Amino acid sequence: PNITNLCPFDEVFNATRFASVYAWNRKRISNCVADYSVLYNLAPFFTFKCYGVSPTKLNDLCFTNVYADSFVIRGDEVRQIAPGQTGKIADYNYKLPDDFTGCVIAWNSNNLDSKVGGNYNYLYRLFRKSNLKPFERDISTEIYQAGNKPCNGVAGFNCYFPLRSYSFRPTYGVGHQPYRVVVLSFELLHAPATVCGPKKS
Amino acid sequence: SVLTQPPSASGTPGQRVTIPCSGSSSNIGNNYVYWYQQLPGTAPKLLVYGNNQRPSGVPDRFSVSKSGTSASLAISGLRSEDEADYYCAAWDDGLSGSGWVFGGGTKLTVL
Amino acid sequence: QVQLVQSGAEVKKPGASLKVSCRASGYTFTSHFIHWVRQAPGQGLEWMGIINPSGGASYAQNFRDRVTMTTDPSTSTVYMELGSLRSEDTAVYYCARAEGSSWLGWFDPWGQGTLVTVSS
Repeated sequence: PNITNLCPFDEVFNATRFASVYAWNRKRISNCVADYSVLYNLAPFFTFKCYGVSPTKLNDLCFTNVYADSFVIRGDEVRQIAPGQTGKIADYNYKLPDDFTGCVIAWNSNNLDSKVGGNYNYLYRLFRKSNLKPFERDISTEIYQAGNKPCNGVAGFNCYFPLRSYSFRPTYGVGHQPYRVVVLSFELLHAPATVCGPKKS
Repeated sequence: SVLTQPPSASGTPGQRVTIPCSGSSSNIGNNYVYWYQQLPGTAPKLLVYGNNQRPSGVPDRFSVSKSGTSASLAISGLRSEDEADYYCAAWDDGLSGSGWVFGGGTKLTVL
Repeated sequence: QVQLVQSGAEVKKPGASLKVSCRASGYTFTSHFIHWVRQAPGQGLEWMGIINPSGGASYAQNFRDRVTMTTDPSTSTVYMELGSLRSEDTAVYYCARAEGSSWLGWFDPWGQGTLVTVSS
């Protein structure tokens, strides 16, 4: 009757490498007890932004399904992860619906992500024909054209590559620091419980 | 120079003297604090790193403590061989930029 | 046998460019970063940049846009050049080694020091 076990939060939060913005990886958590106390240790002076659950009383609540989304974005752009925002990274790479019942965690990570030589391994899309529906992922790298002439796999004027590259460096101001973001989504009171913290009889 | 130090300090031999380095959350709150000593006419050297340990070839006479958002270097058993400036260093991340902010440098005198 | 050797310099003129080299020996050169610092006479200390022994570099905001410094793993020498000097930039310049990881340094070796004077 008791789910016991342990939720793999340490694997999600402390993974060696996180995905890029346009190819954010989704992970599912189930059949374990969630201890939302190690969370406060990571980014302790940084604030959890939760959107429908009080972060203090989150321990005593059972969730039907928990999904974790991880990526790496620039500093000042983190404010775009909130629901209802508009911008380049909130409309061309990753958008949240305006019904989001979850909580987002962000912390400056300019100790292992960025390098003095410059980190070009993180990419982001810049050009799209139209908007993207909430919680969508596109990896296709077909060349996007805005003029009249068709693009037969070419570059230059009036024909651009949709993927641009972040250029992270140590001695940059807050805003150009690589921020690692993990957002947790879970809905309430609509299905049998699968994951939650301590509970007795 | 976000780091704040007293420009001058003095003490009699055998007296415990404390040199403070008071910073903020960005520079002293998150990262380590390192204490270097510069004699006149010589390049700076290393005295204390990591708030606990010291390099080889350095006596255990100097002691370091860190509290809140500030640090202190106490020199128990002061002698005549401590006529040098003392600098505190800590990586600082700010809205404008980021780097190794240093201190003004305290000129320590022995009577 | 760890040291960071430099070369002396003489007076300059405003608007000119000055170049100094830091050479290492006795240890694996392509393993440790390099830090640059400047000390104005009768003043404190302030560092300039961090460098891979073979690669790029990063510079502080204050001393950006006018410093250029490359790598040369042939004689284990790293050169730095400052352009558009001014009479307030008269100082002593030091090069220091660092821990292989950096980002939390312990500047144990330091350079001899180059005196730079800018007067007309």
